[PDB]
Amino acid sequence: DQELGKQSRRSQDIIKSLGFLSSDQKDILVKSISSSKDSQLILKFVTQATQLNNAESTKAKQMAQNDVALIKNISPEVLEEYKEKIQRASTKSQVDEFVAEAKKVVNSNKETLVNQANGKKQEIAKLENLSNDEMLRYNTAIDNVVKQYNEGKLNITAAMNALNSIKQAAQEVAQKNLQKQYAKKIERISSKGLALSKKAKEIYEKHKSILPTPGYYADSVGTYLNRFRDKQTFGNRSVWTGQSGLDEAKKMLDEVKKLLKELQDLTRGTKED
Repeated sequence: DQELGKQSRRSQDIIKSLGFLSSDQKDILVKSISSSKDSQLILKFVTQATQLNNAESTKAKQMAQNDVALIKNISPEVLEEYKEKIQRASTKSQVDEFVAEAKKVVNSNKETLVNQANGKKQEIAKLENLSNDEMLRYNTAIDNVVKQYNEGKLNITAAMNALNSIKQAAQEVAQKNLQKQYAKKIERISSKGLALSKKAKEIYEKHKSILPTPGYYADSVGTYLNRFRDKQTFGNRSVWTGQSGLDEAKKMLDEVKKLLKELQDLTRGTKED
């Protein structure tokens, strides 16, 4: 008698805890247990209740798994992630939240990917030393990444890395193209300097008698002559390249100008000897 008192209160609590019965289903079974005079019948109620919990648990999970499969443009990876989370769920409310969380992830992910790709389209666009043809080729490349993603040929991680890989390659070509544009600017400046250098050598060789300490001016003239020919500042230093070289070549031009000017002022008016 007093067993029931304990046994019935147990069995009712077993019912209330099952994760997949609805409220209406619980109430019918809870009521039947609390009305029974036998402990053996109370067992049969707890049995068919778990049997129904299992039935509704299958129906619930399976459905949800097919629900998320119909999120359109679902990444194969994300589908598997949530199909599996759902399968492991304890209750119906968790199963619901998972189908919620799925959609939020599938749009967060595509919203993210789409923002990064656009952000890179722009940063590539501001690389001033890309050919127009080279700029189309990488904007197109980006688009192909977002397409293969939509077609689930890439996960989100794969696709973020391809955007980075394309951005890095667009930089390394930006610079190869900048070094070529520097190099060309350098030879322009180092040609003016060579023509000025030849002017100063002619000046020197025709009025050196007139010069204070002419051996200094011979060495100077000679130094700048070789520099602009070699495009090195010293004999065992690098050739002028990139923007350290252009500054250095711009530095040397304005030095030989001063030198030329100086020779011009030391010889002014005197005649050729």
